Amino acid sequence: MPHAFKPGDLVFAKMKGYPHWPARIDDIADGAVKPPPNKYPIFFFGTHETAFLGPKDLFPYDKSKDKYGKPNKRKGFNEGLWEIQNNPHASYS
Ligand SMILES: Cc1cc([C@@H]2CCCN2S(C)(=O)=O)no1
Repeated sequence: MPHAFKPGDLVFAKMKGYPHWPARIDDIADGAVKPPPNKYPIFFFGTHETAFLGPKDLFPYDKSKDKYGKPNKRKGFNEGLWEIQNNPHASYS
């Protein structure tokens, strides 16, 4: 049975106006800015951008990859597909 989301989990994350996007739940470094309540820090592969999202916009990657893991015209998306498949827990800083 599913647990709550935790740092390191792999997802497709949905933002308004963008396709479901390969991403991970990030940790928060000591001294770093914390997300709002009920929000997680999402790192988006390919773009390497961070936004704060709740579970309604988070699709676990294993279940969802057949549907959402296909190339997209959008900037950074196909780099992002490589990262989530090949080195999803690397430093991209
Ligand atoms: C992670 C992380 C944060 C830091 C900074 C700089 C030195 C002390 N800290 S802090 C202000 O206590 O977060 N080092 O590693």
